[PDB]
Amino acid sequence: AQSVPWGISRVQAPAAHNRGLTGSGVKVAVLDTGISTHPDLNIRGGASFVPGEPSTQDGNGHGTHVAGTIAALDNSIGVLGVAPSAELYAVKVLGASGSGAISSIAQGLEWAGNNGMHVANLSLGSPSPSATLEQAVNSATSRGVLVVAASGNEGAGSIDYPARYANAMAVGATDQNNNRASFSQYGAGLDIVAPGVNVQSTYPGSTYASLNGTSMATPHVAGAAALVKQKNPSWSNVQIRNHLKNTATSLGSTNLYGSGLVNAEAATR
Ligand SMILES: [Ca+2]
Ligand SMILES: [Ca+2]
Repeated sequence: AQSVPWGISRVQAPAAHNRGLTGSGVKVAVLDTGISTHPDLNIRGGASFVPGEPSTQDGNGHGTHVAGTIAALDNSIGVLGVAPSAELYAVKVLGASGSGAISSIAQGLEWAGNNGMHVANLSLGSPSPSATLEQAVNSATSRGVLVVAASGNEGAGSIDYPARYANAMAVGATDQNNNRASFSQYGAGLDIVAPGVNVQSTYPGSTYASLNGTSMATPHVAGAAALVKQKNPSWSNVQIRNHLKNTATSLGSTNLYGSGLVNAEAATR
């Protein structure tokens, strides 16, 4: 039996799926700890920029979880992604430990822009700026990639890099009450929010686990971007990003929530 995680329902993905929008033909790169082979995922390709982990398989669990929020297959098992038909690429930029070097992250973005990815999911971030990272974000953006990044989990009124950068779409986390999750970073540069508490998704060992974080929020938005891209094949990264913000549900202060809660039903109308 397949279940629909609360976050998926919250952003109204099923509403879009019922119009025939599933992210078909949209390439989405997950820059994380890898993506493990799993019955509820369809992994098309990828690369590893982590020396010592040549494989794209996930030794952490984070990348697998993020991947399932975007594209867990619509079938009779497991869960359901926001864009269950999206073409998923495992881009390993973090090791099993869940940490990585900036250069691996920049190489992953370069890779995304060189392989014609439409969306890059970066559920990672640092409080410090990086010239190398910035340049990578900007290069992937002028290559047509929509870069989506987590705002950070420190609960402070400033957001992490790369989410803070103008060309990155910064995502914060909401709870079941449509309030900002206590850990969700907010402030200047925040674009939008999505569910980030108790998020059930795919996990290594062919199972399912529930996590919390802005890392869980991010994929909801990467998935919503694929739905819009499928509907509007001619739109650029920028047009998609503005549309998502334009159709978000206002939740209160823009300092805390940016545009509001992503809404895939409204964005695919
Ligand atoms: Ca499934
Ligand atoms: Ca931003």
